[PDB]
Amino acid sequence: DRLAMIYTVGYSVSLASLTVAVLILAYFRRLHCTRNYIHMHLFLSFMLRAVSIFVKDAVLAGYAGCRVAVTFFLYFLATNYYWILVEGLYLHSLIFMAFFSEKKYLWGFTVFGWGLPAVFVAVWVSVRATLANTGCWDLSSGNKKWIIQVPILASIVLNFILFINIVRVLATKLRETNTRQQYRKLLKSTLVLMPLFGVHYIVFMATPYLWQVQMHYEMLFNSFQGFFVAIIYCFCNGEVQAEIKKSWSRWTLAL
Amino acid sequence: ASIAQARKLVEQLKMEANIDRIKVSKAAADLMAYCEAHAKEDPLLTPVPASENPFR
Amino acid sequence: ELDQLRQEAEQLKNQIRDARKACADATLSQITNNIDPVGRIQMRTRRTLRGHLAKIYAMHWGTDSRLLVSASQDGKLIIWDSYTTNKVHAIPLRSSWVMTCAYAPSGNYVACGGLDNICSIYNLKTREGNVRVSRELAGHTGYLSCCRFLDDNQIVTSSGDTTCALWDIETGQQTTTFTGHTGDVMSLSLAPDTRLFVSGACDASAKLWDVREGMCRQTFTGHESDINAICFFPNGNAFATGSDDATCRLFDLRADQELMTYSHDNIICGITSVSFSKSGRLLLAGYDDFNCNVWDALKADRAGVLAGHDNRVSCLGVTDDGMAVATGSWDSFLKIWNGSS
Amino acid sequence: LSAEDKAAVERSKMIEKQLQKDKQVYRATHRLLLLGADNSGKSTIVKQMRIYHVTSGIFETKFQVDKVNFHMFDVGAQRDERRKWIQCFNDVTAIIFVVDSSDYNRLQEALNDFKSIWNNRWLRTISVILFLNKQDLLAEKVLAGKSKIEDYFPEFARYTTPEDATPEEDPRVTRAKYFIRDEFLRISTASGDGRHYCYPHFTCSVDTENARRIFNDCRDIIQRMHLRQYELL
Amino acid sequence: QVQLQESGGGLVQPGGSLRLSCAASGFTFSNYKMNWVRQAPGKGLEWVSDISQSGASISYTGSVKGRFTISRDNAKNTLYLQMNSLKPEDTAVYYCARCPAPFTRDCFDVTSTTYAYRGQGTQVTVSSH
Ligand SMILES: Cc1cc(N2C(=O)NC(=O)C2(C)C)cc(C)c1CCS(=O)(=O)N1CCC2(CC1)N=C(c1ccc(OC(F)(F)F)cc1)NC2=O
Repeated sequence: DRLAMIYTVGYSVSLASLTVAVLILAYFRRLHCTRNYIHMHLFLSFMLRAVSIFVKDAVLAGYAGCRVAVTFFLYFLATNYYWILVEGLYLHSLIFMAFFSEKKYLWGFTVFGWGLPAVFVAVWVSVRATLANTGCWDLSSGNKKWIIQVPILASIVLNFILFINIVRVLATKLRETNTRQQYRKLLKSTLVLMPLFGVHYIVFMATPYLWQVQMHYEMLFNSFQGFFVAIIYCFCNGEVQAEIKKSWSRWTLAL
Repeated sequence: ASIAQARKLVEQLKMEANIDRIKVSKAAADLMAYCEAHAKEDPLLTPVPASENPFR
Repeated sequence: ELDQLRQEAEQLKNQIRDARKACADATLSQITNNIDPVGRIQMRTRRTLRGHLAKIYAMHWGTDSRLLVSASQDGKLIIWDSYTTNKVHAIPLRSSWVMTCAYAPSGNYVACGGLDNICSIYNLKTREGNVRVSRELAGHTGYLSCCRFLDDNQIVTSSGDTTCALWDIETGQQTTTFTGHTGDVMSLSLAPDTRLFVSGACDASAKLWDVREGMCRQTFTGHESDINAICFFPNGNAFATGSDDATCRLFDLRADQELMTYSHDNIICGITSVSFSKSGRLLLAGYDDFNCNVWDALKADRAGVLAGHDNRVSCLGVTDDGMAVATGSWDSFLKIWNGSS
Repeated sequence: LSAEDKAAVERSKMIEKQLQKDKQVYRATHRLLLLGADNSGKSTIVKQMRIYHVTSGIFETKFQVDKVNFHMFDVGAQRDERRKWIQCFNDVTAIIFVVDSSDYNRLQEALNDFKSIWNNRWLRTISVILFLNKQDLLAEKVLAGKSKIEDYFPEFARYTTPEDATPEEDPRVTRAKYFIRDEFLRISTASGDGRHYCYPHFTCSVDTENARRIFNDCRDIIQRMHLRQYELL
Repeated sequence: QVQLQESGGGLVQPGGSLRLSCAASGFTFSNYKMNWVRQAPGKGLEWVSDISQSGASISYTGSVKGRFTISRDNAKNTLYLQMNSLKPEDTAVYYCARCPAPFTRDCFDVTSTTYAYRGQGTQVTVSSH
């Protein structure tokens, strides 16, 4: 009863937060950059994942609608982690080399992030249709579910490695530049950049191998993932806040 | 050197001290009349309709 | 030896100050009190010229009030068609550190210069269609800050070596040199009659120069900091000055003293550019707080604020007919502002 | 009408294509500003590092290290006053400052020059690469000892060599040579925030690694500026 | 017109004390940071000390550290410089210089050969007699 209401209200508030975040990151021309483009791509991926989960739970016998809903849900779940990995790789590339090609690298990252999960999902769909093609695809057909899970685990591992590397280089930079303030800044940086979604995925995946509370926690986390992302990565952004303040000041001065 | 520079400065100040001068009220009126004469010819002062505006 | 000369100079300065004070019959505020205020003025960005790489340090309008030339620090001189936003030319500069640019009244020539001390003139009207360096001028030790065109054959140049020089296109030699300043000369404006021009330097003073004679006419004081930008009021009988003290002063060639001070307590940023409108009622001045304020030349009131720029504005110019104003800044964007009835 | 508009559109497209082509070239090169007094050996480090190659007023020097374009500009025939043209160099990657540490008379003038640059409103986001040239001359002056630092810097008597110092050499030269480094560090951090930092280096008249230090410092500045955009640092 | 008129100086026995003042006019004294510079005979201009707009930030050069005291009077729009226990190397022309721009902590061309915002200076001489 209350669980379904909490689920739907959390997913609605997450969708609204992601939509408004996309609106801020696309309307303002001063916030136009490759970093902002990848942020917008991540926000759109989260939006698409939320929309896919609504479609799936609304339209839970092997009809084409349920199969396409499951396909969309798998694709939009993979794209979130792949775009997180893309953002990590872009930041690592920015740190580790001065030379860059904005348009070429942005297009390559976008193509990779939107195609590799797409390729894996298409392969999974082809395998499912060729081998079993029975009922809806909600049930896992043994090892066939590893077509999508393994790339997600690889992306999570790579993102964790990149996070450790950037934490190390940030600590080195803080030590070189020379404290309570330095420790606080490092702690804030690692807390912001610490990947909890990945480890949550691994623990949630392994848990079947306390069930009610685990399922409730998983549902709440999946519902509020978008809300947390929008709150900590767009509403707490310094550039977004500065642009909003400048626009508000200009509007007040206009009248 | 320094003496020559000071002499040149004195000459410049003396040449700038022998000029016809008009009252500041007349100087202000000369600009006020010019501003009020071309008031209707200024597109910035008086907005120009978009029909003949070349910045539509 | 120097004591007598210093005493004579002090006496002459005191006499000049006394003469200026005696001529002060009244002030501009008292005579302009009984006039209709300009009121709020709304400016909207009609065109946004983008494409410059580095910060823009100078821009100039053409005679036709349609083609404008913009100079930026990436070494590119781009001529913009303000009506259709199209770029008609992109002249690459030999030195990227440019500080000024000028458009000839005929439109066939464009000049630029900067820290290279070289005034480069480009022949836009060529048969092959490719812009090439017509000639180069090398006679100024200080950095070139400003340059203006008298005609197709004569060019007036301001340098940072406390000197101003007038050149000719045919031979590329200094016809006359103006040596009366003690600080870097930043900007100069030619009066509409083209007979004389005024300039301001980094000594809190401005000098009026005669082109043909080659000697200074009058000097002006009152500013508390270096003069950054100067413009001539349409009637050619007055000019306005801006400095780093967040204050704009208006000077008259006949009164030989300041007319009205445009300043605000809130404003603490210096001036970078200044220009007048067609009628002269609207005074537009640049600022370092990322916006331009429209100043009433008579009532000394802020008619409007041009807050459409991210970085500080360095140049601004008004068309010959006053149709539109273009304000360049350090954000590598050019904004065209106009009102609506 | 239509033909003229089409021709203008085509010309604008060609100009935009040229600008896009020349955007990568402009972004690849890192602009640098070289500053220093007459006693400082700016010309020595200009000629020594010129081996890395790919009236006038401002000189341009181009050198390539690790396949990265580096353009530095040295002001020549210009007036002593520099409060106006120094604002043109706000977009440079870094400012190279050369200091004569073997004079004890112009050292205060170099300190005042550092104060003006560090506290400049427009030169607030630019890191300063400090080049303490003529350290060979500082060493020989210390041993003979006719000229001391106490008469010029009374606080040098109470100064102590920092623990973090790594001498490469009697204790006298490293104590004084690091004392000048401590003076420059304290001035930079007296009022400057985390927007920019000062990188001090030890420079001689025969060293050939000056280009490497500039490349390393410029890479650090770019990395820190990227982190600042990400708000991580 | 911005001008500065230094007053004081003269012949003072070594190890003595003298006080000289800087008069200012034509600008807001409080809004502009003021510096003190020195030009020894046969040597270029050198910096001595500076005072902030409100006097909170005060600094001296090492050569005269702990020897001179600078006082700023905004109401009287004059700058004070008190000296005591002089040395034979301190005889020079003391020039009163003003920073080019207000509300800024950076002053570039204060120690310039042809600076515009500086006074005519007063000669100070110390020698045994
Ligand atoms: C780097 C970057 C920087 C910026 N910023 C910018 O530009 N200006 C700025 O201020 C910031 C915001 C720094 C913006 C973005 C989008 C990114 C990429 C962000 S991400 O894609 O790499 N990703 C990292 C992995 C990730 C999700 C987001 N986070 C969490 C997470 C962990 C704990 C949480 O709770 C609490 F925090 F512990 F409390 C909450 C979430 N779990 C994950 O898996």
